[PDB]
Amino acid sequence: VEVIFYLSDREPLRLGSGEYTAEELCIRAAQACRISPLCHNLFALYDENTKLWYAPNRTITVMSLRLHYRMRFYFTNWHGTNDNEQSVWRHSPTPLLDASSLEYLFAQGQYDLVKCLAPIRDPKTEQDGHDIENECLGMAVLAISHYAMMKKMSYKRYIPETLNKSIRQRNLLTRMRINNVFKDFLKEFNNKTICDSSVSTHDLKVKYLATLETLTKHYGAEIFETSMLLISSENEMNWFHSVLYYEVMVTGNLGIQWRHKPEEWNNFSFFPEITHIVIKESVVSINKQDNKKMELKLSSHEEALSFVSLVDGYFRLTADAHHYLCTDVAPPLIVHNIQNGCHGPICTEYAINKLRQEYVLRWSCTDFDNILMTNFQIEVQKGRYSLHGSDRSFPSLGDLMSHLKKQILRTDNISFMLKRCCQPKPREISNLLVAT
Amino acid sequence: TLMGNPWFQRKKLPSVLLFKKPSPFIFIS
Repeated sequence: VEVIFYLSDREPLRLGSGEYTAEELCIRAAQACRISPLCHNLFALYDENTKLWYAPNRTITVMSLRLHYRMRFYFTNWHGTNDNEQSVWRHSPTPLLDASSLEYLFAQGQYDLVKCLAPIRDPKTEQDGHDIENECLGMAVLAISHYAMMKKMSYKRYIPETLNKSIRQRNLLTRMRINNVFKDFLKEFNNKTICDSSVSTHDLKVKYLATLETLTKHYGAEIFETSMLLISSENEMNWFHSVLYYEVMVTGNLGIQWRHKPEEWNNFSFFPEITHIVIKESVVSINKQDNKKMELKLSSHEEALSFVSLVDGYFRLTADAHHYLCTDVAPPLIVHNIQNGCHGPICTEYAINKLRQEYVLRWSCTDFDNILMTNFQIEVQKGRYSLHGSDRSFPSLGDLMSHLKKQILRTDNISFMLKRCCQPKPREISNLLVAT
Repeated sequence: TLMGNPWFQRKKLPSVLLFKKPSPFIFIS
């Protein structure tokens, strides 16, 4: 049992016997990769063998199992370098990703490109195909250039393995040719372009990923297959019931769409329109506000949990940060935070504003072991909660609060007592939500 | 033929390596 990172300098987390949840392993993973509390929910555990994701609440018990720490949730053109496509941003009282997440995504992107989890798009013509191969050489140049730039200093290990096997089938002269062309690209890029266009590492990673969005098939999207699909509203009933024949695609920007497996994708729903999701065995039922619903049969209960985890996560990212659509995949932290009236890693400004409107409890934007109370630090040590500086802990946040409310809190030349908590409200705006 | 394939077209810089800049200019004498 081990959790793997696409970052090279980061060794994998090995786990001993005992129970874990995917969430806390993701917490540990985040801390290991210096991923901020803000970006944590963008990540999840992926089993490269079963090709399934873990729900935040999935219990893991220790055998030998290789799980992958992956950025799962994605919004095309988060980078904003695509002047044609849509613009993505976090609300402010602001980009989606921070440097940590960006680095990890870059590493993951390289991994996906090379190992072909991000398969290169199909060619429209021979010429287009060659152009694609050339772009791949470009990508290799970007990767290498970035590596050299980072440490202050062959293309084979930086291109999709498919293209590698393809190139290995051509005559030796052509391979020498490809080498020469690549060397020329690399040289010309590092000698002229880096300086001329003042290309930083950031720009580099951005162009790389931005290029992945157009170079590869369905980047950042998750496609699920089914042979039993039902869409029903007060206007229509479409019942598809034939090998699998139908596809349901999930993306952050467009939401839930579906089609016949080779047609243009049909829009079923964006996430804020969803009221709830029910799972029964392999059957997933998604319900919208206008009572329009989708039902589909997946291949297992696990795949159902995977799917609903994806949709629920996106809902949390786009609609309501402190809500869950399905008990089966309900993240422990979201539940416990709902129960304790505690906010996610919101900006302090939001907290202040919320106080102006009508104390506030919020997780820290800096580290995972702290709850900020509005500014005062509360420490969370291995299941136990306590006030920073003190030496008395409690089995839960509630008990701490109960004890805390009875105290006269003193700051420099000021004394007061905690009054009431302004807990989160439904679908309220904050930097935890992605505007699209 | 050894060179009878697309890779022996004239080199063209991949657009992925094209980092555009405003490049405004002024003529000062």
